[PDB]
Amino acid sequence: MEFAFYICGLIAILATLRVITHTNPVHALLYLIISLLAISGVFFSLGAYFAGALEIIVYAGAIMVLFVFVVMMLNLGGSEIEQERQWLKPQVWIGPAILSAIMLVVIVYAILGVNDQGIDGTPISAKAVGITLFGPYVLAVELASMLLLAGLVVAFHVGREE
Amino acid sequence: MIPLQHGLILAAILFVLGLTGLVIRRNLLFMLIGLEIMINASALAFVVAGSYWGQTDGQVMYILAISLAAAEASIGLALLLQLHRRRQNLNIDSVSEMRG
Amino acid sequence: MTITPQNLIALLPLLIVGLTVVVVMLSIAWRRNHFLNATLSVIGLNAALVSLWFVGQAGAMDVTPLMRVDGFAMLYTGLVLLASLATCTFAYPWLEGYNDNKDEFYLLVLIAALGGILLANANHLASLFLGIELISLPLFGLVGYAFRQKRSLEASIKYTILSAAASSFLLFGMALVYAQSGDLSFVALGKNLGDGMLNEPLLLAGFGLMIVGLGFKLSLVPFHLWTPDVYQGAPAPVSTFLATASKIAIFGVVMRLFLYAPVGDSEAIRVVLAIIAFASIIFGNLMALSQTNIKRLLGYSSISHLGYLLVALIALQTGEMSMEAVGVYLAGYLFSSLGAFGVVSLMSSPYRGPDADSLFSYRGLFWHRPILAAVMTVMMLSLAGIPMTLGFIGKFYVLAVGVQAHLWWLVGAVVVGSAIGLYYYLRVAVSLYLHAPPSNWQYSAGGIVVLISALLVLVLGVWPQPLISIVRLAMPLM
Amino acid sequence: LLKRDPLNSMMNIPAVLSRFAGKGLLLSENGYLRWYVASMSIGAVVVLALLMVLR
Amino acid sequence: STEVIAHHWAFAIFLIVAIGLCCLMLVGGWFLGGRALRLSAKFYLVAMFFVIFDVEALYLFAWSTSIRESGWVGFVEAAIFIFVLLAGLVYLVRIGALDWTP
Ligand SMILES: CCCCCCCCCCCCCCCCCC(=O)OC[C@H](COP(=O)(O)OCCN)OC(=O)CCCCCCCCCCCCCCCCC
Ligand SMILES: CCCCCCCCCCCCCCCCCCCC
Repeated sequence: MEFAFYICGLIAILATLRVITHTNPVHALLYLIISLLAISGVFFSLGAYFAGALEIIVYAGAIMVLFVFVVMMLNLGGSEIEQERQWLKPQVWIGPAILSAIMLVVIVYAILGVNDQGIDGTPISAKAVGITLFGPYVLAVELASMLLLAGLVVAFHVGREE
Repeated sequence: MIPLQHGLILAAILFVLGLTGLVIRRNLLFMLIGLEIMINASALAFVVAGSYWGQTDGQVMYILAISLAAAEASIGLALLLQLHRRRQNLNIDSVSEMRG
Repeated sequence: MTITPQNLIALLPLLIVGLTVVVVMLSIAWRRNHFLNATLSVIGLNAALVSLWFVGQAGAMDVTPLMRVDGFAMLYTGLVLLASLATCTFAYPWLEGYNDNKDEFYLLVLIAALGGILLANANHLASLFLGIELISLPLFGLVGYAFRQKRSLEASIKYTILSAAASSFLLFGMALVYAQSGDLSFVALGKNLGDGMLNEPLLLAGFGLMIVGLGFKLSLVPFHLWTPDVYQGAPAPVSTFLATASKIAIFGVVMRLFLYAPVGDSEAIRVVLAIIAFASIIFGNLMALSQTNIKRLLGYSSISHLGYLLVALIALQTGEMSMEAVGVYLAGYLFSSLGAFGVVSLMSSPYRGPDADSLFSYRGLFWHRPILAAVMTVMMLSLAGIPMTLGFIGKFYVLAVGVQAHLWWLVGAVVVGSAIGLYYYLRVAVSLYLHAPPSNWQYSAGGIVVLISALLVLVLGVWPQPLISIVRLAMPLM
Repeated sequence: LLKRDPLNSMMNIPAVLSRFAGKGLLLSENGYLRWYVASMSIGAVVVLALLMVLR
Repeated sequence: STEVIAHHWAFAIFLIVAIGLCCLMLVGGWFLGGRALRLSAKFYLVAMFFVIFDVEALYLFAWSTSIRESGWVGFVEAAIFIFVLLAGLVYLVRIGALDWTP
């Protein structure tokens, strides 16, 4: 239980680290899909079965498919990207990495000072999630449908060819 | 038996890694990818927080989070396609027409 | 908690605007008609505005484990609906010159108004997040509505990337807050701490991350750099909506969150917000000294006015009229920004193609457009805190609120920023009258809207008692 | 010695300071989105550090 | 329980054996034997429609497993949800967004 959580967390961390330091867009998206699979494994180890199911159904099954669709539509051969190596020069990445590391230590210090009895890992089924979704969260569902409609309308208006 | 702090640390690590990818990458596509990593890390933190307390609130907020993430990815990819169609490049530093 | 018929009649503006969205979409799918779709949009928004009276008859209660309806929700829903109606009225003459499809604009305006109403009614972290994104995504559409134009596309890209980053920050902050507390209700954010340990590190860090997200959404320093570029690149009715409705709804939900959360009394959050408000006032006033563009100048004006709003926000737990001061200031700032950006939009309408510049050229506006120049200088004096204007009444309320809580650094910031704002606002108002070298009733409707806004500002600056009584009547739940 | 009104210049000094501060602050509005994201992260670091220090 | 850990072991063995079997047949195929246009935006529109309707589908997935517990109120809420979804689909169809050939 905890073994799967730790291994999948390490796999997701390594995959995201390889995502942010890669030049090939398709390789970056493949490592991103691997990180999404690992994060869904983390979800399944914590008992949030619906979270992992929607992570691989939608996040690794719709959004990343859309990203790969756009990448292969553009035919990105690394023009002025593969030949630049700009993010690998230390004068570019030393600053932001130091800043993100400082923020990480601040957030870690904040995290380590909270009450923690641990996670029992009892499986929260999709039945209870659907009960809460159409019970105390009706307006959340309806306005989330409204938000998805708004995003669909905007993306149609912007991404037309004419 | 898994600590909540370790899951929150994993979520924070993924969040700052996605933010670093958003900052240091000049490509708009890698900026959108880093944004996707950040919102997924926030959703992971919500799922860990919900599963610690034994509530469906974390999964409901994750559902809203991935609805927003899907819509935002669609919006950013539409804008990226418009940029690549009308400028033939994805240089985010070159698109700096108004300033000051 | 389930939904009763009383809960349904308390849900009237949300349901009315959503039904308007569905009806407008079905009308677009039937036949693309600009006039009919705009008429349906404004009729739906007016129906929500007049169903607010039935909501007020229904009383104040909690409608959801998420929403809460009281006079707070009434006032901010009315402000958001008025801003959306003015945005549609300014948008029609601008859209008359649009070669591409025009009917999606009103759909996006309606959905953003729905998000604003949800933010006004929000009593939950989930509702606050959903209202923020329901405001943001239609603004992504409206800012880059003229995506052929380079400025609008650049502003859309910048706004989308930065708002996605701020939404990730805000969601991570809510996640840390929920991990600390265990309940997502506004009142329960800190109820599990007592005897002087309110400053829990995880709760403080989470609230700081949502402070980062909301300070992006309210153009607060140092998350303010997007404001002049997004304000300039976006269309002028979009600039009107982004200046008024989004800021009003987000500041109203921030008011409700900081009023209801017990952790809002913590001193570290108040000191951080004091530093943010001080820097926001000083920076937004200083950075507009030498702006030849009206849109960037109004963006820095928005930064400074939101700094004044945050100054009124800090004394919420000490004073008694702080939320009343915020309401009066927000009504005055709504009318001021509505008049200013409406004059900008009426000069920028119709849309004269994407390859041609949208330059304002405000110098000598009186010699061909005297009424619009009079309105523009009235709103310029209103934004400066100059008396017999509603902006002065809001500034007086902010000053009294700061005086009550001994926040003298913020008061000195308000005075210095008022002097710098006086300089650039009077420069614009006097450049209106120097020397430099329509034909439909929608343009007349927009001119009537800006004239009514100017007359309202003048009357409620001379006689501010009815607005004060209305704002005091909008009493939330203790 | 006083025909140039030295006290007027002394009281006009804050106007020059305000103009210089505004010119210096306008350099942050360079129009670069990556700098905007970096400034947002800088503000997040500053806010979190201030909250951790003052807790 | 013995049954649940046995089932977890069986599922792990299934996954491992399937992946290793495909890897082993790839290795065997590699081992044996001697030697000697611009894409349109309609694909993006289709994929984006798939993404948006898949998220609305996930909401319906959550609803469908708890129809009995939600009662008629949940049926009403899902009716407004499905009506909004169908209005969006009709809007997409009627403007030619889902039509490939112009
Ligand atoms: C071995 C060294 C490394 C070798 C190379 C990498 C191989 C893959 C490593 C990651 C995936 C496997 C991790 C180990 C899982 C073993 C099974 C396990 O731990 O089950 C525990 C638990 C079973 O369910 P539960 O009811 O909680 O049981 C508690 C016991 N009373 O399980 C759960 O609750 C959920 C279990 C996890 C979720 C399902 C599996 C997800 C797999 C994600 C793979 C991602 C991609 C990896 C790519 C690697 C190569 C790049
Ligand atoms: C103090 C609050 C505001 C009061 C009204 C301020 C003035 C508004 C505009 C009225 C019309 C001005 C016309 C000026 C004409 C100047 C002509 C100069 C000729 C050399």
